[PDB]
Amino acid sequence: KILHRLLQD
Amino acid sequence: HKILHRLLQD
Amino acid sequence: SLALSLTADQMVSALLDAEPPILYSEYDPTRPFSEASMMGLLTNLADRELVHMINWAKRVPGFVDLTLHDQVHLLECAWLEILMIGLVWRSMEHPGKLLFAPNLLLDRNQGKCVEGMVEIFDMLLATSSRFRMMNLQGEEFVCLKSIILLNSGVYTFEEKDHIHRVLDKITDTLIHLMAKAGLTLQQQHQRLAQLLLILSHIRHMSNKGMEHLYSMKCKNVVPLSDLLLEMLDAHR
Amino acid sequence: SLALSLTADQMVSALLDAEPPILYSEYDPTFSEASMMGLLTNLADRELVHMINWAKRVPGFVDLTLHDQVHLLECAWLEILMIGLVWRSMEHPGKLLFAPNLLLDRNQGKCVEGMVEIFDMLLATSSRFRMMNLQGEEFVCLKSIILLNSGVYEEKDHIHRVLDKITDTLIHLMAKAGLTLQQQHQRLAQLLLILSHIRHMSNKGMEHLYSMKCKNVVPLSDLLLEMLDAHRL
Ligand SMILES: Cc1cc(C2=C(c3ccc(O)c(C)c3)[C@H]3[C@@H](S(=O)(=O)Oc4ccccc4)C[C@@H]2[S@@]3=O)ccc1O
Ligand SMILES: Cc1cc(C2=C(c3ccc(O)c(C)c3)[C@H]3[C@@H](S(=O)(=O)Oc4ccccc4)C[C@@H]2[S@@]3=O)ccc1O
Repeated sequence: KILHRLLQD
Repeated sequence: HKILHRLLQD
Repeated sequence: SLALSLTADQMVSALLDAEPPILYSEYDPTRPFSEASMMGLLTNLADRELVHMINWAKRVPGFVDLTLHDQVHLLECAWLEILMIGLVWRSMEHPGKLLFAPNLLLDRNQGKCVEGMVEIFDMLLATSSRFRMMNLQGEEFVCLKSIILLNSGVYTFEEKDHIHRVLDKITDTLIHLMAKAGLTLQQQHQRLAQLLLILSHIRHMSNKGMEHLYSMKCKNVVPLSDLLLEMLDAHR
Repeated sequence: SLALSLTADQMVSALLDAEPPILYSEYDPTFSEASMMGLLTNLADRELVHMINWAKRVPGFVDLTLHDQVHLLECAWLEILMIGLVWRSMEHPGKLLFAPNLLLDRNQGKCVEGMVEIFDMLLATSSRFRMMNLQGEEFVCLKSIILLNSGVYEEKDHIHRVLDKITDTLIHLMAKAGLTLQQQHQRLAQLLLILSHIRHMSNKGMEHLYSMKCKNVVPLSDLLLEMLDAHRL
């Protein structure tokens, strides 16, 4: 999910 | 009127 | 207003004395559960609980001082939250189960009989589990339930100022109970916050529940009392 | 852990520094239901991006699994947007300050169907904050509470330890403002019960926003769609 990606980067 | 309204009196 | 002239101990006594009884459901163990028959059971039960709630609300200090119209609004807003907090309270000592009635104790697998119900069932179980972990006391429970009644509809209205004075007094009462229970000053404010924050999740469960109840209505799953129909319609 | 060693003043300072910036909308004086919804959606989407990086700066949040971080944000995002909105609208009675260049009164909220009821609830909340004289330091504490509390469903304990820390912080702010003990407990209760209404508004708004996503009124962003999808299952 996009949210997942944003939480990482 | 509403049943609630009447119940809050009776 | 006598509500404001009550001592903490007086607040507690009145609230305890106003408590409604635990009702039985018309559970008939001769036939298997269906979605419809379980919703029928819960609906009938909830309807009888509502009648008792109405009379209980009148005994919550300060509530009868409000216009008939504001009493209606508060109950229309909070009724499900109030049914729910009572359910999690009486289910406390029944881990993994919800005691809808002494003759109607259900686990989540039975909750799955009704479409979309188990999600809310699960949230209720978790809240009961939370109250159990916190060792919620009866005196604290009755304070929270009254707070729900007075708070949940206050933001959708003088009358509002009266309500907040009563609410402040219930706060005083909660702290008083905790101090009397021997909690340190720091533990008192922390526990106060913990209990009040749970009201946010109870609101959430009510809102979610209301959606499904409306859905069940518009799908003719089960007949609803005219009282229940009005309470439902109030959230639309 | 770090968040537990923080002092009240440190917590306040950490939260202040973490605050996201106030964004502008791309609105130009030219106002259909689709026009207004587009501006608000575009705005909210950009606010979401800042919120995520703000969440990562909230003490204790990063100590949590990526999975739990996602769950907390999916659950709380609209609540956080809303309390943000009411806070900045505090000094504008009867108006909602979505952005410095997008100040709206309730009659304009009527432009979008079903929006005015939510509009009115947000206004009443802002009015409430104004009457309580909500302070910036109290606001950052409340917003962080929402993030950590709303979806808290080992990991939970850590979350509860931090929440207690933030409660201590709120009480510290009040004792420092000169409030008596009784007044501290009362004000704390008042602020926290407002979170119940903020939850209520988020749930009602989420309901409408999904009604729009299926109606194709306006193209919600991918991120927004995923945030909205999380409240359906
Ligand atoms: C009787 C009673 C039932 C319930 C619950 C449900 C329920 C059922 C029927 C009904 O008429 C009413 C008013 C409530 C269901 C849910 S509800 O309130 O959210 O209603 C739902 C019904 C079907 C699906 C989802 C929710 C909570 C518990 S059980 O899981 C909660 C408290 C309570 O006192
Ligand atoms: C940008 C922004 C908007 C809003 C509001 C609305 C809104 C609008 C579009 C949108 O994409 C999102 C995410 C929210 C509307 C409502 S909402 O969140 O409930 O969404 C609704 C949209 C249409 C009707 C009803 C609600 C609160 C305020 S304005 O009244 C709240 C906070 C915020 O930061």
